[PDB]
Amino acid sequence: VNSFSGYLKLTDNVYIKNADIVEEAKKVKPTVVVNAANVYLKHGGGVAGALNKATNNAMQVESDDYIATNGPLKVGGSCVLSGHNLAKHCLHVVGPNVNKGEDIQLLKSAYENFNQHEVLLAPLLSAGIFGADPIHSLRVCVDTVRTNVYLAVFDKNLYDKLVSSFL
Ligand SMILES: O=C(Nc1ccc(C(=O)N[C@@H]2c3cccc(O)c3C[C@@H]2C(=O)O)cc1)NC1CC1
Repeated sequence: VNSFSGYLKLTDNVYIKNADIVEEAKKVKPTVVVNAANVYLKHGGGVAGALNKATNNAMQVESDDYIATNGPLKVGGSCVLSGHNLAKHCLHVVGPNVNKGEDIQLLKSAYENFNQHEVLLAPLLSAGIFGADPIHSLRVCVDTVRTNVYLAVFDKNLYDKLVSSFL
């Protein structure tokens, strides 16, 4: 039993809720919150900009030190950093950005990072300003992630479309 409340169960291991991932992170304090990162960990907008704002820019400061030491991530890759005031850890995962021409097949590789964590609060990878179809992203999530994932979908209309179209 965990403290995530009000989720609809999609499969054995995937749950979904119309929620602001920032507010959900502040209330649950999960072990892992997933960020929709880019390879430079420049948290300007979308989920990343919101999570970073909620940390008063501490996420960005930590991220800049990480990049200065290690260089950029790979598209499809990830790193574990602090969750600051939102979670124990933040798993920064880089899904492909369609608005940069990146290969959508890398979306499965991106979701594979979730399997290294038993439970996660996460957004749909490559959705929103990353330009992928969120229905496709949800399908890849369900078919790739085997650990327990709680998906927060900010947009109520997108949320009900995701639920109503889910196979
Ligand atoms: O600002 C915040 N939270 C905040 C939370 C999420 C986002 C964001 O970009 N969401 C994206 C979106 C939007 C529309 C359609 C989509 O497919 C997606 C994918 C992605 C998602 O929903 O996961 C932005 C901001 N909180 C403080 C109090 C105001």
